[PDB]
Amino acid sequence: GSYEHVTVIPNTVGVPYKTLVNRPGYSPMVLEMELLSVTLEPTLSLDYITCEYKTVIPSPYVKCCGTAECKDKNLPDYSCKVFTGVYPFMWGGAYCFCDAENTQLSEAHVEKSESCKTEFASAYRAHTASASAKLRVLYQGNNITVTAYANGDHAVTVKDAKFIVGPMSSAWTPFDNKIVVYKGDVYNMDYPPFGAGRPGQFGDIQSRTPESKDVYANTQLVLQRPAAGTVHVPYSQAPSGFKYWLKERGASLQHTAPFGCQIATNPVRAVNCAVGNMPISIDIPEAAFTRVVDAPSLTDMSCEVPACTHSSDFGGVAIIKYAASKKGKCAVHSMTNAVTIREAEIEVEGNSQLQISFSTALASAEFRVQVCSTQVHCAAECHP
Amino acid sequence: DIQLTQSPSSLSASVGDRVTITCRASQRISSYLNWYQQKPGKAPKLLIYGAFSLQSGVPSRFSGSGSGTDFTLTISSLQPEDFATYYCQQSYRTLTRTFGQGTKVEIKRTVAAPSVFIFPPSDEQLKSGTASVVCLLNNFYPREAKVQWKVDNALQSGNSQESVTEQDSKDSTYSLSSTLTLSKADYEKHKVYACEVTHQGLSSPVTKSFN
Amino acid sequence: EVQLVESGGGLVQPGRSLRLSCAASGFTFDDYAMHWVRQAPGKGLEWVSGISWNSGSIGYADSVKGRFTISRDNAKNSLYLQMNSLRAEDTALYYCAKDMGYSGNDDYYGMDVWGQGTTVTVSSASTKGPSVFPLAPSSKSTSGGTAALGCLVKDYFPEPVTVSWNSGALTSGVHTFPAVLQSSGLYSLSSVVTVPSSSLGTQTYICNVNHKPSNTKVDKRVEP
Amino acid sequence: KDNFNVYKATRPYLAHCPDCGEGHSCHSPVALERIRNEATDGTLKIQVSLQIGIKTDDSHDWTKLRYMDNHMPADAERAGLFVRTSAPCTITGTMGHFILARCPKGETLTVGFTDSRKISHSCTHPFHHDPPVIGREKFHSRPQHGKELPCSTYVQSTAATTEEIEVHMPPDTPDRTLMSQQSGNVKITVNGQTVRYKCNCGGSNEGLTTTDKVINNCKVDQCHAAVTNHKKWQYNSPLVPRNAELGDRKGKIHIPFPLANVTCRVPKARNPTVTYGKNQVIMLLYPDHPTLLSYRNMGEEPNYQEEWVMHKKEVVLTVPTEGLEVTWGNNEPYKYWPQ
Ligand SMILES: *[C@@H]1O[C@H](CO)[C@@H](O)[C@H](O)[C@H]1NC(C)=O
Repeated sequence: GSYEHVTVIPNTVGVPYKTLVNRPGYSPMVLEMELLSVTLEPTLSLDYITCEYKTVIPSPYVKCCGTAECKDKNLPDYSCKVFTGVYPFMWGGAYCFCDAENTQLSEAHVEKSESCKTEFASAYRAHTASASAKLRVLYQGNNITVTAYANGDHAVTVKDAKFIVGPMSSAWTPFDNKIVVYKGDVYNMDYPPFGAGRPGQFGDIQSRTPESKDVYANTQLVLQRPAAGTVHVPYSQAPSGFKYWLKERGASLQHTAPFGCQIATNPVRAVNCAVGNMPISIDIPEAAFTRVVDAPSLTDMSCEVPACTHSSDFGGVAIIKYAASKKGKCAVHSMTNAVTIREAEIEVEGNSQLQISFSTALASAEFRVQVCSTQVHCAAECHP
Repeated sequence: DIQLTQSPSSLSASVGDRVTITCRASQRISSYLNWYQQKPGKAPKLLIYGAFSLQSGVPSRFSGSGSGTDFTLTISSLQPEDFATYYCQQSYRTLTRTFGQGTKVEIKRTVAAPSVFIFPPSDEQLKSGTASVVCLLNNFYPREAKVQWKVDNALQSGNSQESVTEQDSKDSTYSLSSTLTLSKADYEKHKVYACEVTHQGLSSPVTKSFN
Repeated sequence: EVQLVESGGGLVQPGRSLRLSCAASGFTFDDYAMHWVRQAPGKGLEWVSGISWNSGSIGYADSVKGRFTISRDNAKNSLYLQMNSLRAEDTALYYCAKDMGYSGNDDYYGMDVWGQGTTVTVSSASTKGPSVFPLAPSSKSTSGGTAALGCLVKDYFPEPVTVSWNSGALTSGVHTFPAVLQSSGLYSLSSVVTVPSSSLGTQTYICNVNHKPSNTKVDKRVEP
Repeated sequence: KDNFNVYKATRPYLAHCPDCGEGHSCHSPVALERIRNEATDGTLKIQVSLQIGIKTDDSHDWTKLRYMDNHMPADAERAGLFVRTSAPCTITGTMGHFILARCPKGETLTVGFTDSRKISHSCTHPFHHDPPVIGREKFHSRPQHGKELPCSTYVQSTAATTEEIEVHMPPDTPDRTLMSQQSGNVKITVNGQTVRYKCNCGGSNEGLTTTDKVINNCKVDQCHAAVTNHKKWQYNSPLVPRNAELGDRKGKIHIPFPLANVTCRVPKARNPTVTYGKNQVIMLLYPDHPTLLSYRNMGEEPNYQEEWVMHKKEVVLTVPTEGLEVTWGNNEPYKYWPQ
């Protein structure tokens, strides 16, 4: 019963295309279609989250004339050192009276900072992105919205017409296999695997989830000897890898990605870039087809062009006059590829004229347009 | 080699009163002393560690202190639940912890004289080749009762044992049972047995006897 | 939820060995040093032995230093004490206790958690049951002083003898004494009750002695 | 609010400070413990040894702070509290050990106050304070109009949170002024405090006192004394020695002014004047404040470039047939094609 029509539209946005449908035995008709939005969404699997680390140091244990023992703790990047021959002072005088064998036990460890719930970046594995598109379809004056996945195996039915979208001519994505997401920005980065990060670099402190108690850290934290009687816990530690990364992030994919892809997060997606093309197949019902003899007759038709200019816009103006004894609608299509018509169809009643804009690179412009069951020739003299 | 010494035995005080227990080492052991509280049938509970620091769950009534080499435990106001044996501890900064002998806090009461009852050996026991003479002291308040056995008006010792109950929960008194152990062969060689009881609640020593 | 549970114990002859154990729950076992403390009947607390976290250091009391061995299993969350060549002097209630540090060399801490100690008895004696020797009241001379009657429970070895009057019906005026160890190695305790002297001629008083370890029960009637 | 009793049984403390003024270190009542700068709006959260909004009588009073003064806590006016870097900072709020302030760019951070004796106390730490740029434009102040972008801030809230600092029983505090030389004897003055002492003097001269004590036949240089048996609890600062292997925790204090992600306003650069050439776009850029300019091609090779624009800069870019995308500061991106 139905007829399947196939067309291909470049993967662009905001550009209308005319689709010509001509089933044998029936009058040809033009369907107007425009691509309004294209979205590509990667599947993301979180490996870990990187955030600022907090170094936590408890009061140093000072044992007067005696040896302090060090315990092995399971805290992240735990460091412990025992120093001897120390003679610490407080504001009111020396801490110990007996200095023969004074020993100080110093400890430090690394915890997730408070900001790890607010300021953090997620390290994801990206794969098998799903492509989808939003099409505007205009048939018989009716503007409808068609949304489908551009895989070639997915379709939706709107106004009894089935729209099959895809497969895409390209499976290219702006997102690499390994990406890092921070707030509204996405970066392509070869981040280190969990359990094997590096000090001063992104991924120095890692956790699988924001609420996890399982925290990995490598800050190369080393405890140093007290400064000659000063009570404190001096140490050598690598700079936060997250802070380093934040300053060295550079431009995000929103600004660096090719094909003009717009990048957004929550969910992570690439939007409206010129990647390949999108084939479309439409199942058009028999009710949508009419014969040429079923069209209303038009008479007293003519075309004139009062003015034409050369510019990037449609500076030319072509006006087609018509008369009809009966009210009805007629399909319109150009008989040449030199000049296109913005109107897929027109409404005809009484005595009136319709205005179509056009552009050309040639000073002498000639074209013909088929209207309803007849044809009208147009010509113009164009100037700079 | 080094021992901790606490108050000689026990402290008698009423509810709402103030109790201080002193513990000292014969030689310096450490800068800190721990305190424990134990009630009969129960495990020791830590009250103070680090000399001054109270353990969680321990009321403000307990306070650590000290003077010179002698550490103290103070109870600002006795509650009915504060009657227990208290121990002091020092570590020598090693595993070899040592405890004091223990100081018991007893309930204060007025002084009452003991009721003295004497129980001669039964026929069943004498036929068993042995004899036991029991001197019973009931409902007296001072724990330090003095009881001596006499046979044929002669003083005997080293052949008897004493058992004293815990302070009564209602009358706050003590009961004492002194048992004299004799063989049948020697029991029958004597004509009179007597229990001599000396006590703070008595105007004079009381002697009970049988033939 | 923090507690210690002692196990093992019981009766052995002198020269024999006994192994004690303590289970820990509610806290991390290997984060703390632990000690064994024993309390003989009528005596204060005596420290026996102790072990640091990770078994880094072990100490013993001088009285057991060459006889006792202490060890711990941090996978089983349990503490063990192996006592060899036990002597009569080793009879005591044995407690396990948790320290507040991991090293035993910290003198700021005491032991915050104590378990429920297990009794260890060392003696060259069999589980002999008690003999009951009733103590009739001297109603002939004490009639105006209120009557005191009782029963003597003698020559039994095991500690846990239970004594009651009139099958538990008579609790008022009842005084049950702590058992005292005899030179024979056997225990002896007395139980007495104070009653109105006028009741002696109409009321029968029965001493009920229940010795669980020997499956022995003695009902003895006390009368002038 | 005044319903926070987390400081009810706690005290302020003295701690080491690397610079108390004139480049000399000391033990200071306002010593800094740490500086937190996780906020993106430039707000700093500063932790200090003194406690703000609390009186020495443990009553709440937002106009007062309490600081340690030779064993005893003492009151001071909160109005005298200041924070500065390269220039004076604006304090947004305080609670206990934590001060929230917005500081100007500088390499150091100083906090101080006027005490009960009208003596100024301060502590200076090195601190590289250089606030991050929000958006793609720089500014010295927030505009009345601009783009709304998210950034981290510290919330003006004292409500309890999950992050806490542990409070422990403090160590014995050494004090050489407890001892004085009286002829051949050493006197220990307690002044109501419990004092622990140790000496090299002959006899049993080690122990505790709550009353005046005299040690005979020796000199002060052979004795040491410290105040012990503290009643109020203290934060376990790394600058204060621990008296126990695992410490002695008595309670915990929540950290006030939690971090949150909030809407932040940034200025927009004025729109450029644009003219066109042959496959070229010409922009006249007249920003009031430093503005980032960046652009990419819409083809296979984006040729991404970026530069900072100061003032009156003329920029000419090549426009490919695929189109050129140009981002000007915090303004929406412009798209250009060949004419
Ligand atoms: C803002 O912070 C909350 C937690 O406070 C977090 O759940 C949310 O995802 C954050 N939003 C953004 C955009 O980061």
